[PDB]
Amino acid sequence: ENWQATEILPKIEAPLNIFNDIKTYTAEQLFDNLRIYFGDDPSRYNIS
Amino acid sequence: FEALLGIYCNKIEWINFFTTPIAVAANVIRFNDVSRMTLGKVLFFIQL
Amino acid sequence: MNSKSSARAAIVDTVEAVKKRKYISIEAGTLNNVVEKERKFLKQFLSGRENLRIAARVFTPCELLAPELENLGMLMYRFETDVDNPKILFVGLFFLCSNAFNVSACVRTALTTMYTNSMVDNVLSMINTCKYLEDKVSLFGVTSLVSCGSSCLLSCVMQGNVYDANKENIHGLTVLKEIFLEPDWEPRQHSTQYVYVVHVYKEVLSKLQYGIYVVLTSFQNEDLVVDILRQYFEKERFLFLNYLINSNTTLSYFGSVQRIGRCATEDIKSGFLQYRGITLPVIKLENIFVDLSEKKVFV
Amino acid sequence: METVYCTFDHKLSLSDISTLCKLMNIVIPIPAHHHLIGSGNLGLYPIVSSNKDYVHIRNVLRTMVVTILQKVEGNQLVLRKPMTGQQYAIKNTGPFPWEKGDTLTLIPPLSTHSEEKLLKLGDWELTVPLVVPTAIAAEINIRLLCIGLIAVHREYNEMQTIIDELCSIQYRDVLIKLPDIVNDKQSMYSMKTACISLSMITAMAPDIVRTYIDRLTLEDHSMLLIKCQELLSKRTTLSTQRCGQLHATDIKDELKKIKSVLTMIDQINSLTNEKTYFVVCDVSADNRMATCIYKN
Amino acid sequence: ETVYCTFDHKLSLSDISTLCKLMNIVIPIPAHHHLIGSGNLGLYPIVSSNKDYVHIRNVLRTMVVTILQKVEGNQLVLRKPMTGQQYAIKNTGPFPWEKGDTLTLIPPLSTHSEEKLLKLGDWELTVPLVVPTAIAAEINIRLLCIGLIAVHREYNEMQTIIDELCSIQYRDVLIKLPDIVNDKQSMYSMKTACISLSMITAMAPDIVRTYIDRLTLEDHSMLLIKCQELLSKRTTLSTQRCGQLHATDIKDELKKIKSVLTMIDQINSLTNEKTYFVVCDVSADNRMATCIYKN
Repeated sequence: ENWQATEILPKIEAPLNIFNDIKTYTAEQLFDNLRIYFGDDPSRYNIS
Repeated sequence: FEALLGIYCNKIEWINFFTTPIAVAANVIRFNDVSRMTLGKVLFFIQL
Repeated sequence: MNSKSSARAAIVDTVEAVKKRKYISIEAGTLNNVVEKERKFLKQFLSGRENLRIAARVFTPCELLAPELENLGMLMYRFETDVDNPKILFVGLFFLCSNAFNVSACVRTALTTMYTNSMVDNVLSMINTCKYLEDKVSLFGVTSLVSCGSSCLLSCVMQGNVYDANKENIHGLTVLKEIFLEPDWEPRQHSTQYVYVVHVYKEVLSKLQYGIYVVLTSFQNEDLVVDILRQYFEKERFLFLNYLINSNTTLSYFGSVQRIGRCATEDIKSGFLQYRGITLPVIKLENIFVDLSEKKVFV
Repeated sequence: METVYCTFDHKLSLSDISTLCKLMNIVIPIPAHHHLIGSGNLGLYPIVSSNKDYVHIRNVLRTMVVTILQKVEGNQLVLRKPMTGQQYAIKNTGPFPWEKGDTLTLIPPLSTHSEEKLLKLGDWELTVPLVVPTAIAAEINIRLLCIGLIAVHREYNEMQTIIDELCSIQYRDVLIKLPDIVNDKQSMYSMKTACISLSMITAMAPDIVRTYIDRLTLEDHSMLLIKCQELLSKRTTLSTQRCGQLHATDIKDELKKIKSVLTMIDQINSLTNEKTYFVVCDVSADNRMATCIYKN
Repeated sequence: ETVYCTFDHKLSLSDISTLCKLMNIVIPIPAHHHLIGSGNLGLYPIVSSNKDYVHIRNVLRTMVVTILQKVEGNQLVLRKPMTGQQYAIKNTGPFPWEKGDTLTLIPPLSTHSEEKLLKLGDWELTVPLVVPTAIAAEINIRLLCIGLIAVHREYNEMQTIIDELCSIQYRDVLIKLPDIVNDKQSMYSMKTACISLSMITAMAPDIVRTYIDRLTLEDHSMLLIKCQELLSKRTTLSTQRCGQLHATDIKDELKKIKSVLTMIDQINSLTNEKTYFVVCDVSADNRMATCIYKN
């Protein structure tokens, strides 16, 4: 839910010190709601 | 000689929607994101 | 009118896309030292990214192509020959449907009377003295541009629609009406059919007799087509089972199917050919995207 | 036009449209070949109510015309008809590791399915066929042909004893099984030509080959050779020994016979060999989407 | 899409001239990958380092064919073929191309006299032979015949029958198949293929005879007695160790059919030969030919 809202709506930049270890966190599942797409994904243009 | 006379063709008669009397049942409105609409609905609130 | 303007815009977009594929922008500085003919050629500057059909120029002695010099669109066959001169020699579909066994005696003798000369007689003797058929003769493509010179020039299409040039009067494959059959639950099932050519042999106690079938089917899958064809051909298949083991001629199968290409369902029309008054019933496929696949054999 | 638009007849829910947003880039077959499609002809559910036979679904799935899901806007649903030899991105559904470089076929969905999670809407489901490697496609088709050859042998409890050992297979650390084969008459014709071609391999098999077994056993010794000796010693319905194997001036006859044997083996291979629909080049690290360069 | 190949070692001027001689050729490529070293270019990373002829035919079926287009100062431009379009191939093989022929890729014959077109510090360049399809079938059958009769002993005509196997002729161009006496230079040894073929020809009669006992009395008419004849003609005197036989621990028959159908998809590599190229026209003097690409 709301993932195209994230990928479309205007955002607030954050500290690069905070965005640090994202790869291993996402790999070892520290979060509960995450959606990662490796290729450039057109799933954010089909607005319904 | 072997005459050929005049060469004739048809007139395709032209159909507007609003000229036909089905448009008195109709009510036609453009809406440029009806391709992107999943479901339009209307709500009626009835009291007895 | 908020409709026809977008329509004309799409027309101009396709027109300019054709011009993009046809002509090339030149970034050579063009110093002005040129005459007006070279000027307009360097402004236009064609390339052949426009035709998109694959052809081959062809030299063949004119004795073999007796009605096929008149009716454009025919299957052609390569016949390699142990003579070192015309190592290759090109054969009409009807010219080999002469000694096909499917053809009835009336049609066979009629096109034999279309096919009687000494060169043809010698070539038919070569074909009969060949052991098998399918890899001493071979499928080659579709006729366009008969020249009829001394040794006649033929264009032949490997891939794409059948047309010489200027994209006009796009010819079609002309199949004899006797030599085709469509084994399907329902003929002309939903839409455009793939056209295949099947070579089937038969053995009447002396020698081998080959037979030329053309199938039209909605099935694209070669496995489905050979599964419907064993169902059609099972009887002579059992006869072949008797024959191939006592035989010593180097062949290994009952027949082989090979794709010609696509057709269209609404573009199948009947008719006849005539050369020297010999009316001969044919079924004319009209527009064909020629798509040759490999030979798939079945025993 | 190269674009088929699906429009559902029944209404849907927002959880359903989020599921269809998840399900993008999946091959879905259509029989219709029209510029518009609907929910009646979308997918494989309009055939999987008629007898549920895996061979039947496989045959008509061979007849189907495949498309790729794209751009689900509103209730509408774009399906691109993919062209020959071009590159396309495919999300995968088969429970497999999907190593790159291999060829792919398109298989009926295995009937271990639990929870029509992607969809189930108004007596209609979205039956999506799986995509598999060609090796396991041929493996499944070998199992089908073999169950034909065994269900021939009419039994009680031996059918169960064969099927429960046979059906669960493991390819690349994944267990799958295909239940409830009533062994209809259509498999019998498909197996009859295998029986015929094995009879011709028997008849046209040359003198070199059955001698080559015994000569390899006498000269060399290896583990494959041991298991082949175990087969040949265990089975004893044959023994027709031909005493003379001298092969004086037999060379062209041997070539002809070996060509015939190879062609029968090609026939039996064309029985079980299913058509490669996709060729993988680039795979995502998830093994969730991968690119292909092919159409049949 | 094109592919840049950068060489690993230095190159001689004679090597650059060899590349300019070979500026159009087919090369197989393992990884559909845009930047490739010459250590991974070619077929010699796979042949002469791995299994022999069965794996080789399988891998040559499954690799990416790609033709040379243009040579820069030290890099190779390799364009991969799109289906349904034309390309152009120079004539490496001895067998003469003619128009309208189907073409395929066979693994190269064991020739140490081939001059190993590049031999760059223990790496060498090996190409598959573009060859017509009828020859590919004939070469496959001759190779299998050599690999079958090479294991047999005490034939006093063995040398002349190996020579009459190795000599093939096709449109006046002779070649000798290098699988002579078992020099072992590259025999390719075909042992899995020959074992698989002979397991087919040994297990087939038993399996078909077991099947011939059941499900045939009325409707298996065209099947039964035809198989009686095929089985009867050749194997006229079968079941010589019988009487304690004609049983089936039905799992046993299951293992028979499962193994005999396993062997067929193992010998799938010798099953078919796909038409990689359909040559339409051939240039003069048989130097190169413009073909179209399929499969």
